[PDB]
Amino acid sequence: TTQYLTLGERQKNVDVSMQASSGELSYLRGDKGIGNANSFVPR
Amino acid sequence: TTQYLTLGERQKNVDVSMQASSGELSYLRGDKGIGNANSFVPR
Amino acid sequence: MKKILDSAKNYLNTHDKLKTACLIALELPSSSGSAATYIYLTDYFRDVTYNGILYRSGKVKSISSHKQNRQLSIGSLSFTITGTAEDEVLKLVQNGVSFLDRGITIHQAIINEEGNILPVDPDTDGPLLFFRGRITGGGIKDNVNTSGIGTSVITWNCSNQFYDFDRVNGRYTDDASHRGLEVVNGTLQPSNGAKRPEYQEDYGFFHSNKSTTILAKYQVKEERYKLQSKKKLFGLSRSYSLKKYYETVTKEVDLDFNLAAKFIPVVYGVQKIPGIPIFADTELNNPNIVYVVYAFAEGEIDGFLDFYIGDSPMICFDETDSDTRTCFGRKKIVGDTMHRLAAGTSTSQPSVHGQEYKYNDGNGDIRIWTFHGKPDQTAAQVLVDIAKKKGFYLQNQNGNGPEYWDSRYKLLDTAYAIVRFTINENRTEIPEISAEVQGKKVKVYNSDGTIKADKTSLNGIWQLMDYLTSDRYGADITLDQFPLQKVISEAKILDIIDESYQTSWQPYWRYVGWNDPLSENRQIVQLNTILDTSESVFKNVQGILESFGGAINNLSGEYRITVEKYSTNPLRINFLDTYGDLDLSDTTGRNKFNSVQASLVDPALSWKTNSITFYNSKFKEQDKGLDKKLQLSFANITNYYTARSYADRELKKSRYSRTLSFSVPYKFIGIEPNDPIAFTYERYGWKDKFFLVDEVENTRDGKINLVLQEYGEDVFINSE
Amino acid sequence: TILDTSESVFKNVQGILESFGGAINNLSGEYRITVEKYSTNPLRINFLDTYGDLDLSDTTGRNKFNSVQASLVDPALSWKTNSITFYNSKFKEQDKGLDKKLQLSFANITNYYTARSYADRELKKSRYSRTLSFSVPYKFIGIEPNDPIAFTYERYGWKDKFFLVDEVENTRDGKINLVLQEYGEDVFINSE
Repeated sequence: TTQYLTLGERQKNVDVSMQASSGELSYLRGDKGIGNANSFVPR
Repeated sequence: TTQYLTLGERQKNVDVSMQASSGELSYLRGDKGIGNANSFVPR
Repeated sequence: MKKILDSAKNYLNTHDKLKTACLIALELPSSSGSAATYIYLTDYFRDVTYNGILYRSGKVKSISSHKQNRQLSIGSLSFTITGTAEDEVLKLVQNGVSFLDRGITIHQAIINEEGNILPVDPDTDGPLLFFRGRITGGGIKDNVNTSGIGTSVITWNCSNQFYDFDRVNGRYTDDASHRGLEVVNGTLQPSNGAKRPEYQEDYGFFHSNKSTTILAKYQVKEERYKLQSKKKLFGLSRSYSLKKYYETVTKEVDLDFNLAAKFIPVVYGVQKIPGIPIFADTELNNPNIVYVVYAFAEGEIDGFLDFYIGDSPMICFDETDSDTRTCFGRKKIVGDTMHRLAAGTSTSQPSVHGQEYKYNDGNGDIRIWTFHGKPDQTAAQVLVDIAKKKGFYLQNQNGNGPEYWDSRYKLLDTAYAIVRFTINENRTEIPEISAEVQGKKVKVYNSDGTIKADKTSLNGIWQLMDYLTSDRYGADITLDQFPLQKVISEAKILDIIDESYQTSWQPYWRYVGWNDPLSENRQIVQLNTILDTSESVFKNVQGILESFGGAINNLSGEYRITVEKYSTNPLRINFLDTYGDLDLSDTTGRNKFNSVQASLVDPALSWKTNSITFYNSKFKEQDKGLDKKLQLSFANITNYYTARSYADRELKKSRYSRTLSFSVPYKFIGIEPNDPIAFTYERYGWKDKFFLVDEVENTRDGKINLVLQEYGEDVFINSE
Repeated sequence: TILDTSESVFKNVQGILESFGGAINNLSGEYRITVEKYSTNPLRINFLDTYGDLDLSDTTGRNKFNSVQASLVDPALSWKTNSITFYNSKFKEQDKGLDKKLQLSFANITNYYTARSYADRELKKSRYSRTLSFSVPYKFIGIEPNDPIAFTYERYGWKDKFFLVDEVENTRDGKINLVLQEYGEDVFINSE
């Protein structure tokens, strides 16, 4: 039915040299998406 | 079948004034034997 | 000590008037860094031409004194510039911040009677280097007093050669950093920041730092159609429902892969380290098969010894452990590595580069590929073949074609391991993986000239030398800044056979760095080091040196790695050579030590610290039973007996100690720290008493301040 | 802000001020609250007006910062703390990769973006720093701390260089001791 595979932990380091983006909010709050803290697609 | 009686905790203090012995390795790794850290018989 | 040319000694002895000049070469900030402009200065009354470089006179009023001791620290030097000069005042005021971290090289030059420079340094037949480092500050004091003479002094603050050790130089798993991509400003763009020119084409660390947390849907070829293995009890009755065979059926899998970017470590012995997952994925059709590639250590690695699957190693420690769970061979006495699985009942030996090990165990099966690091190694063939067939789910989900794991993903200089798990109802998840890896291959320099880098070494001196000569993960110090002979002699000193125990007393020989169960391997010091590159190289070097109590000093441009040791040819100093100032002080009461707490990881049990306390009963009785603990680093030592001998040696050495400080004329130039001094002074009753230089300070005037140290008899590592 | 009244009002005021890097001073019986802001009308001080003695010092090496840890509470996560780290990659590269974190009070801040902007602004501002100190006669009475100063000195390249007061001391003789503070360019909250 439903199965989940996990690995690692989200990295909370943020590089403020780059311009701000909503991907950071999505990543830092554990939203379901693909990407890093500096570039995150939230789906 | 099998019964165990337990008491105390092994003492990890070692007196380096006396010469080294294998009894120290046996005693410091939780081997089964009769003696102290400075003089241990490992069975 | 730094030997100087014989002619230099003859001139220094004969001539009583030395016209010393300090030559300063300073780096100006500027664009076109390859066109690095230097401003040369000297405090001599006339311009000095030295190797085609004209050092202009003036503008240099004073220079502070360089100081060093046996404990590694960032020495500081400050020199002044006349504040009445317009160029210097403008430079300091309006650019004094852009001057930070810019090189300065001060040379000490003796001028002949004909204005030529006396060739003191034998390595170049030139001057004797006095200082080298990078500016770290500024400051100008314009003091104006009415009815008088004003003052304008420019002060430049500098740090000595060791300021280059504040860098953190460690390969970082992120693709952008490893491949040398420029700091992204909007879109990406390649640059020339790669450590090696061949890294740019290495896409191995692709998919490194990303967090794919999605509710993926998979198509599993099972449980939808075709013959099913179910026969009813009745002869004729049959199960008409067709399933348990290959045919698509929807299935939601909530995968959560968080591959972060952690700094890769360096291992110099048999040590247990975790994995840094760089690539994660599962088969296109079966979610139960997951590929995860972990990064271990760096460089060419002797191989893996064993793998820890969720705290349960594949090999049982003893006879007793084998009953609790399935295992294969022992480690206590046979001490076999993982390579028994491929070659059953073989000898002990590390893993093989590009060889697969099928660790069959309860709860499922595990397939492991051991890819030892290598300067030039091909891509993971299995992963490339799978990618060509688009077998990876995340490959098809993202749409990537046969380039998802291309032949260009050749992880260079990284001992990564590919682990293929078979998720089942028993192994319901992917457990964190750790492995026991042998250290990096390390060069050992024989005295004759031949080298050998075919195996890792436990010697502290050679481990430090390797860490200090690698640009990609260490301090970029060229081998030509090291005295080979002295380093080799020190390495021999740290290889003295220790006779306090037998080789049969330590059963876990294979997992303490011993490559043979018979041959003599009772070295006096044995360091199994994990060099976590996350920390500053300064801290790593200090941690290595604290293991054997060595000391690194750089006076006169040569890097000296030395250890407190007896010498049969000490430098003889008589009190009448001193400036006559003398100061003998006693420190035994403060430095008396009679116990030490040793927290060392013992391989016999799953690698974990044992809080072991070493104490000397006699010393405690002399101390009136009072406890006095000296903080001693046991992080890099896994052999119990070497740790014990080190602790006892330090405790013995901490029983007699005096500090003797005096001064010496410029005749004795080149007294490095930790040098053997034979100080003779008949009034006290001293005839060539043996001391060791603890602190040496060089002054521009020539006065060489010293702080000698006195030790008890036969307390050194050399002889008893 | 949550102001736990159990703590001393001094501590609470300091905590509020640390959030936006302000400062409160009481000189001449006025409770002046001020922040490091750019000013287009500074007080003009010349070297000759100043007493003779001058002293310029550099503190950039000590105060270089390239990272900060932000234990900001997030309303999304049931008001639990997130350990969020802001670092400037370029500064770290200029710092030889060394980590230099500055203790920054992220309490009483719940908007993540404001916290990030505050962190980046502080990191940028902490890159250039000098401490210029001198003595001025009693004519210049009332120079509050954190006041804009336009110091001009021909011997240097300074013509109305912008400084900020950091420590004003008033004596009974009238001599006023100053300790200015030099900053980078356009690094202030008020600046563009």
